[PDB]
Amino acid sequence: EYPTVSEIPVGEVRLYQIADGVWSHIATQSFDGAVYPSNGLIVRDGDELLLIDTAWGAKNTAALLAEIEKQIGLPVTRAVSTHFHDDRVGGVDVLRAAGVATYASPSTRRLAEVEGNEIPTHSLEGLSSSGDAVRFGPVELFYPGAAHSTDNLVVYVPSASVLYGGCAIYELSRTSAGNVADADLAEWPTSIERIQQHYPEAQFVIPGHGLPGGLDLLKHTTNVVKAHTNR
Ligand SMILES: CCCCCc1sc(N)nc1C(=O)O
Ligand SMILES: [Zn+2]
Ligand SMILES: [Zn+2]
Repeated sequence: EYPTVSEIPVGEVRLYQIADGVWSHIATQSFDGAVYPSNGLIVRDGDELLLIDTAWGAKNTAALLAEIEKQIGLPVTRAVSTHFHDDRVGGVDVLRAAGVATYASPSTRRLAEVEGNEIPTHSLEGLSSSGDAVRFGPVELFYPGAAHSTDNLVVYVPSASVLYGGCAIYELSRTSAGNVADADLAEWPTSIERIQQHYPEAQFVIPGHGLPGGLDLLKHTTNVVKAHTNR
């Protein structure tokens, strides 16, 4: 069963196998007086691993590398952060120190530098416009336009029909927004629709926080974003 927030002490990381060569990583951390779970992705890349997003901070990300080495045993050689917040780049220095080459779009790297957060080393090109898609080893990166943030990317694993929505996609059980301080509540339902248009074949959808589901998470997220807007 997928691990839930109360089952992961802060400082520990779980790995969950979604498909052959595709895992999520689950960590926990505090934000604004409560502890929350957070998801990332791991994708087999030949004899190497591609990491999508940190485990939300340095200590969690060090434990992420430790669990990978113990359960999977292949090196993490590249990481992509899907937007500029600490649940996505917090830990990038640990990854750098351990030998991982880190990547994000130029906007993300600048919005993170601006904001005092850690900065991925390398700029992803070809994603500066809503609708853009680029290949990056075993995955596709896709910019849907602004949503949870203006820079947020989603990630698709063709091999497996896995869509990783990051923090632009909410889990089913979530009925209220926040954090929306950096969101575009205007563009957000549209960006969700662009995602629906590009990956209608998606069998597995991973939100940035919470339990995986199907493409129904896209419709559900739109409702929540709009319900917050009309209130
Ligand atoms: C649906 C979010 C639940 C809690 C709020 C938080 S905490 C964190 N690191 N990210 C978020 C986010 O909204 O993406
Ligand atoms: Zn965020
Ligand atoms: Zn988040």
